[PDB]
Amino acid sequence: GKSHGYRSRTRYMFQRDFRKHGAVHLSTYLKVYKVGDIVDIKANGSIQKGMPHKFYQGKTGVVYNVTKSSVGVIINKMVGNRYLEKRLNLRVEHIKHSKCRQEFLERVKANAAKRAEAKAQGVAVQLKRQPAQPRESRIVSTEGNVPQTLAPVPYETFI
Amino acid sequence: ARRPARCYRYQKNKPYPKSRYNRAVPDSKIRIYDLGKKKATVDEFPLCVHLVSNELEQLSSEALEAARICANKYMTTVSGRDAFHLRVRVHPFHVLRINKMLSCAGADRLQQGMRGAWGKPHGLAARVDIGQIIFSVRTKDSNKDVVVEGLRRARYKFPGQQKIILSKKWGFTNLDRPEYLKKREAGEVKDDGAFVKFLSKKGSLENNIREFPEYFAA
Amino acid sequence: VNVPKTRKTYCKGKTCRKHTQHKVTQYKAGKASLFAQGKRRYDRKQSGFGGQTKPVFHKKAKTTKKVVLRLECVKCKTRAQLTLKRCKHFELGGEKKQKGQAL
Amino acid sequence: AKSKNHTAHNQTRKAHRNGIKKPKTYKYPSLKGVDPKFRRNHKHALHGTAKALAAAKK
RNA sequence: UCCGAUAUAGCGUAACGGCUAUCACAUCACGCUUUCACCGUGGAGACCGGGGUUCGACUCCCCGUAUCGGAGCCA
RNA sequence: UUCCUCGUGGCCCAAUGGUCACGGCGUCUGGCUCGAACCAGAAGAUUCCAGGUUCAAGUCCUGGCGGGGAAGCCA
RNA sequence: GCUCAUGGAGAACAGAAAUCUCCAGUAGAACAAAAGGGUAAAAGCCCCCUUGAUUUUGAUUUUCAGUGUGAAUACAAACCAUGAAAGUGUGGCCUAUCGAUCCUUUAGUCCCUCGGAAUUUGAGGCUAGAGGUGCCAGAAAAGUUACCACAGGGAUAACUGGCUUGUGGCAGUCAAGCGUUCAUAGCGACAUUGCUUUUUGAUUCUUCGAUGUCGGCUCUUCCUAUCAUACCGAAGCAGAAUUCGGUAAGCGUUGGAUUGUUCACCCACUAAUAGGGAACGUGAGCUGGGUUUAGACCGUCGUGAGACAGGUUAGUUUUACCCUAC
RNA sequence: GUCUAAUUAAAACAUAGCAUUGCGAUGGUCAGAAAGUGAUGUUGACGCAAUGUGAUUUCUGCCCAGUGCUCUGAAUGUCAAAGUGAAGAAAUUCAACCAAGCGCGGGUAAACGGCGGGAGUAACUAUGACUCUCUUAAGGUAGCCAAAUGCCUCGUCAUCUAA
RNA sequence: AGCUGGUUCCUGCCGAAGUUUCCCUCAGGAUAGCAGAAGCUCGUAUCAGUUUUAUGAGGUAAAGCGAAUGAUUAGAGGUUCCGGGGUCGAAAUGACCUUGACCUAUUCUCAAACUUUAAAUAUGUAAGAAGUCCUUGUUACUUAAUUGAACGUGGACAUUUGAAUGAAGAGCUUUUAGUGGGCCAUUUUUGGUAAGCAGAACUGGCGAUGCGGGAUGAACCGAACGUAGAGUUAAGGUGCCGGA
RNA sequence: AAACCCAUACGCGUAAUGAAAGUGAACGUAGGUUGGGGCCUCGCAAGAGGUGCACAAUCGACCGAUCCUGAUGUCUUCGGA
RNA sequence: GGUUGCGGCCAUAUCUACCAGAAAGCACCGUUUCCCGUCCGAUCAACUGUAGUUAAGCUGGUAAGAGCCUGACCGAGUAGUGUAGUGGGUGACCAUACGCGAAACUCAGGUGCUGCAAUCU
Ligand SMILES: [Mg+2]
Ligand SMILES: [Mg+2]
Ligand SMILES: [Mg+2]
Ligand SMILES: [Mg+2]
Ligand SMILES: [Mg+2]
Ligand SMILES: [Mg+2]
Ligand SMILES: [Mg+2]
Ligand SMILES: [Mg+2]
Ligand SMILES: [Mg+2]
Ligand SMILES: [Mg+2]
Ligand SMILES: [Mg+2]
Ligand SMILES: [Mg+2]
Ligand SMILES: [Mg+2]
Ligand SMILES: [Mg+2]
Ligand SMILES: [Mg+2]
Ligand SMILES: [Mg+2]
Ligand SMILES: [Mg+2]
Ligand SMILES: [Mg+2]
Ligand SMILES: [Mg+2]
Ligand SMILES: [Mg+2]
Ligand SMILES: [Mg+2]
Ligand SMILES: [Mg+2]
Ligand SMILES: [Mg+2]
Ligand SMILES: [Mg+2]
Ligand SMILES: [Mg+2]
Ligand SMILES: [Mg+2]
Ligand SMILES: [Mg+2]
Ligand SMILES: [Mg+2]
Ligand SMILES: [Mg+2]
Ligand SMILES: [Mg+2]
Ligand SMILES: [Mg+2]
Ligand SMILES: [Mg+2]
Ligand SMILES: [Mg+2]
Ligand SMILES: [Mg+2]
Ligand SMILES: [Mg+2]
Ligand SMILES: [Mg+2]
Ligand SMILES: [Mg+2]
Ligand SMILES: [Mg+2]
Ligand SMILES: [Mg+2]
Ligand SMILES: [Mg+2]
Ligand SMILES: [Mg+2]
Ligand SMILES: [Mg+2]
Ligand SMILES: [Mg+2]
Ligand SMILES: [Mg+2]
Ligand SMILES: [Mg+2]
Ligand SMILES: [Mg+2]
Ligand SMILES: [Mg+2]
Ligand SMILES: [Mg+2]
Ligand SMILES: [Mg+2]
Ligand SMILES: [Zn+2]
Repeated sequence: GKSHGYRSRTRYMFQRDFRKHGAVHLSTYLKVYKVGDIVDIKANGSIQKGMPHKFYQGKTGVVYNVTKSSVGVIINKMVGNRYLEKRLNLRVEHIKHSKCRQEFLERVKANAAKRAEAKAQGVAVQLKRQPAQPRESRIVSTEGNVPQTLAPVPYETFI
Repeated sequence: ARRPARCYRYQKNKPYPKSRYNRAVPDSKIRIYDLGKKKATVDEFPLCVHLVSNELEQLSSEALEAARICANKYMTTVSGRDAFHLRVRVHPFHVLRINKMLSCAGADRLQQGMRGAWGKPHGLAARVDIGQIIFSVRTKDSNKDVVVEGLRRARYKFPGQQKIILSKKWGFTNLDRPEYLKKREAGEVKDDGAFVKFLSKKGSLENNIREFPEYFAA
Repeated sequence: VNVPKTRKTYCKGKTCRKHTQHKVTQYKAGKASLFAQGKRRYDRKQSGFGGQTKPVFHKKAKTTKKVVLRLECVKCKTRAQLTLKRCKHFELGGEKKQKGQAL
Repeated sequence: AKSKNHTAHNQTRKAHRNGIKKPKTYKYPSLKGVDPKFRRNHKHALHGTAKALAAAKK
């Protein structure tokens, strides 16, 4: 017979870790989640209450509700030819802030600082990021760095 | 009643070993893996000759037994019962299956065809890679031409391509000849029953002096 | 299984609306009434020729029945109903389980 | 007479013909599933705020 | 589901609300016969399970289990 | 090959998951009279093999072996 | 509150295992069951108190059509338990353990209706459950047909043919040994490489608006993996006879008893009585003994009608004048 | 003697003989929508009706547990409608009573049909008159057989043939 | 009749499915998907079968077993008040030796249902005006508390407004057809000796598609088609058949 | 049988919701926020501001049903703000 | 800088064996009337801070220590892998092109950092 249950194919995913079994540190419960916060989902196997379905492991969503012990997360799920929005009520042990948003907001305030700094003299900040450009010309010296000539080596067994 | 080896030559399936899900297999027709003066020390037999595979294939346990017997019987009679130490370096752990059909006239009436065709164990095989060592025999340099012939005779018992390589190491060691020699001239080396222990510059010093005192008595 | 004959649980009787002692019994269906509309209809439909006019079930597969408890509040005599999981054996008179005692 | 049981062949082509559009995001999304203890206060707070702005620019 | 019956020593069986209960068989002995069987005398052994009525339950009332017979059967 | 069933003292056969196991025949000892029959008494078991389930496995669950049985049809 | 499996060291009866003490012990144990996850001042073991396995309905996740059921999640408004308290608790540590309409039945509100108007019974309604559909989105359901029928199917069997070649058959490599001695005159184990498609299977591509199935008779051709004949080589070839091998398919390879037989087995002759293919060559070429319609008998099975690669007997073999080939 | 006219002429059917079963006429078997209606019956147990087997000869063994058929009826058995009694304001409900049938108890196989399994044992060996044990309603008797009935099977021996 | 067969003019534009769930459902239907038509609101975006930067998730390949579980070859050194044997022996918590198990450090080989570790490819999110910051207003929620939460007023920051590339117009709705037998190739992979076998995963194709090439061929290579002309080429080729 | 003319009804619709008894749609410029074509004002233009139909999202309000709360009062059990 | 209370990250913090420990603090330690709990004032509870001791716990250090952590042009750009070819090869498989890129091993180094409050020669 076939078998498609809630925790089917979760053997290694809801495994806990190597040398990180037991209880969870208190920072998970002392973290603070407001509505609109972006959170990644990673299920802890030692907290069986408030778990996500295996589909939402490694999924990033937005908080829409906050309760005593849980947090309401919105996720986008591909169902055929479209996306549907999914509302999970997840305990916070299965929840951590995404660092991408923090790294974006640091750049936001840095760009604001640059703009305010360089508006005092009008020097065309050009705040946009840019890709890694091609490398410019340069000169390579042989002072103490004379070229060392190499050659292909023959075939040996090495056993 | 034994199905030929061309039917199980190539690695077509995953490893299927004896376990608590298989639970019913025959025993290997090879049981001995060390022949000759297996109790000899490392200084007695410096030279090592390998019979290595050049093809990705399976080897039958009975083929291994036949090759072992042929090699040992040649090398004993020529050089002596204690002029070599021969080691079979691959072990048959992969179980082969047979779906047994009726060979009688009137069989389609009962056979049910490919329905319920998952087979039953009937043999074992060893899965070998390219560059993988099948046999390894160590001797003195005086007996090279005898073990080379003993392995050249064993080759006929296997399918595929097998090469005979003279190893640059000291016997069954992972060290080259001059390296082992310049480690045995000092006291880094300590013989055991058949293999050897090496001194490390790591660990407690009391133990490394309790052993290997010839290295410190400089 | 074994259930006690008494149980303190919620009563909705418009005077308690709170937890109260309830007497527990086992529910039994009740005798099927003639003059119920279905039986009247079925007897009318079975009158005459044509034979059996409705289906009659045979393909029984479940060995058990769900067990239902009637919970009578001792104060207002409001009785409630609550159903249990499936059980081949069921008991009200409880001789409790004891750990240390020997076989 | 057996037949073919299952395949996902051609399903991505089919989906991407008119497909993988994100649903969409609006301002002021639904408060559905949100805590009623929060909704009940938000009602009164919005009432008071409207009253205050009315009386302010009255 | 309805009616009726039954459950009793190791087996089976009988009984009045004034008995932890008679019986033939099974076994413990004592007896009697040349012996074997046959046979006689004392014993030790049991009221289907749970509640209720009662100066007193095998026995009456209720519930449940198992068995038998006959009747019935709209999820 | 599939399915069903059984495996028990020297032989035949039985068993509530609840004493290192009921009976009968055979054997042995003694008696009666030389032998049978008969009267008394004893001994004899790793419950087919390998695993597990339970406080407890002969029994409860899986595989193998052996004995038996049923099926093996349309062409 | 305590820490388990296990090991080690000790204590009368007491030993391998009774009870007691100590040390080590990251879980090697237990947590109802299947397996996998998870859990150590606990989710385990012992003890205390309890019924939150409660009420009201709503939302969410999984299966998914984003329907239902089932299961689960987090909240809300009550009422409770527990604990010093924080807090936990809406059944089982998590992942399975279950069920529409209609009908019946119970509980609740004691509410609505019985329509000329009332009272009391009865009945029907509202809301929540139970009685079950395991073919588990849920018909009320025994066989046979060899007297058979119809619509269809090459989506699907019984032939050939095709792919494959396990099985069958044939042939190689190697050489432990046999052969008085001697591996290879002749053989050749343990192993291994292949060919063939005259075996049987596997498969189901073609054919079900039909490609006439077994065998034999008759006739032709082809292959060679050569039985004989021609020429040779080798021998454990003195001769004779025999064995192995090569070039060779040019020429030949029989008559009979029994069997429907293919196959087989015997008699005899023979230089020899080799193997095969050609839609398992060949039915508008025959025959029709057998298989395989309908009649009938037996045995076994079946209540029966009837079934049986079980046996027996009886059972219509059509057309060429066309094209091509000859 | 008879039959599948147009694929089966037979061992199939029939037959005489044998046996069983029902019925004494307000009856048995059968017919008919019904009937002051019919066939058997212009009949009467040496008859009619219904079955089976199939001349003669010689025989027709055991089983009534099962399914059937039949026979018995005092019954703490069950058992419909009608009828009876109580309760009720009535619908109605509840009780007792309740024919046949079933069940209870007997018979019947020339009714349907059925009619064992394992061990040991005779001082050459083999076999097993004999014993033990389990078990059935009874355990396949007299006879017969590789038969039109035997898979194994081209069974084994002999005869028939050169085979 | 869920089954066979047939179903009558032209051109133009668009253009499928053989898959999901349910059904006494498996030669059929409903449902969703794929397609068409009608369009509606707008006007370069509330986009993208793509990359980059940042950030997560994973337990396959590989690898490992002198790291846990399990399998596994070989010896070496050790311990028995305590496995089985012999010898000195009365025995001894007594000795000499043999064989087993157990311990220590080593050694050879392995795992779809083992693993410390662990890719490549695929995958989630984000990269700003619905944004950031400052000030102070509402509440019956929350707080020890004008403390917070949410929603706000007012004010400041504009085209380098917050990476690249492209957008062929973006978004939205209604209705309805056919389809629900599939098949092949590369690669991953299951059963099977294997199969032009059976079954899955990703893409691309045939079906529905002609053209040049592969002599010949549904799928391979190349390339996709209005009618014509000229030129250049793909794949494949240049002895003759045959252009070179 | 055409064409022309016409009354009263009837049908759909203008009110829904509840099994039913039955009750029955404005706090407000017929609400607020966000966006919105078009129009208006200033501006050479760029753009800024005002108004903002339709449509979309969202928070509210009103009617019915359900579950509560249960005033003045009264056939003291009716009524139901 | 040491110590205590409460912690954060959770072995660079653990483990084995030794050594040392001013001051203060923690600790062992002393007693059983009361609250309280045990077979046992051993644990738990209460009282004293008095009679004593750094012996242990605790802190730190030592070890060519085991383990753990970090790094490396160590292995190895290896294995493996995305994409491509009318590439090779009877095949099994293998090379090449444009890309990504390990683990073991080897070597080297390290062996708790830190927050709030209080207290200390
Ligand atoms: Mg993980
Ligand atoms: Mg076939
Ligand atoms: Mg009637
Ligand atoms: Mg299909
Ligand atoms: Mg005796
Ligand atoms: Mg606890
Ligand atoms: Mg659901
Ligand atoms: Mg709660
Ligand atoms: Mg739970
Ligand atoms: Mg139900
Ligand atoms: Mg009802
Ligand atoms: Mg279904
Ligand atoms: Mg029929
Ligand atoms: Mg037929
Ligand atoms: Mg038939
Ligand atoms: Mg076909
Ligand atoms: Mg072959
Ligand atoms: Mg072969
Ligand atoms: Mg075919
Ligand atoms: Mg056909
Ligand atoms: Mg035709
Ligand atoms: Mg023809
Ligand atoms: Mg030849
Ligand atoms: Mg053929
Ligand atoms: Mg012909
Ligand atoms: Mg016939
Ligand atoms: Mg019969
Ligand atoms: Mg047949
Ligand atoms: Mg005829
Ligand atoms: Mg005729
Ligand atoms: Mg006859
Ligand atoms: Mg008459
Ligand atoms: Mg009556
Ligand atoms: Mg009667
Ligand atoms: Mg159905
Ligand atoms: Mg069709
Ligand atoms: Mg996996
Ligand atoms: Mg691997
Ligand atoms: Mg590794
Ligand atoms: Mg390991
Ligand atoms: Mg990413
Ligand atoms: Mg459609
Ligand atoms: Mg459809
Ligand atoms: Mg088609
Ligand atoms: Mg094409
Ligand atoms: Mg290509
Ligand atoms: Mg041209
Ligand atoms: Mg030319
Ligand atoms: Mg609005
Ligand atoms: Zn109450």
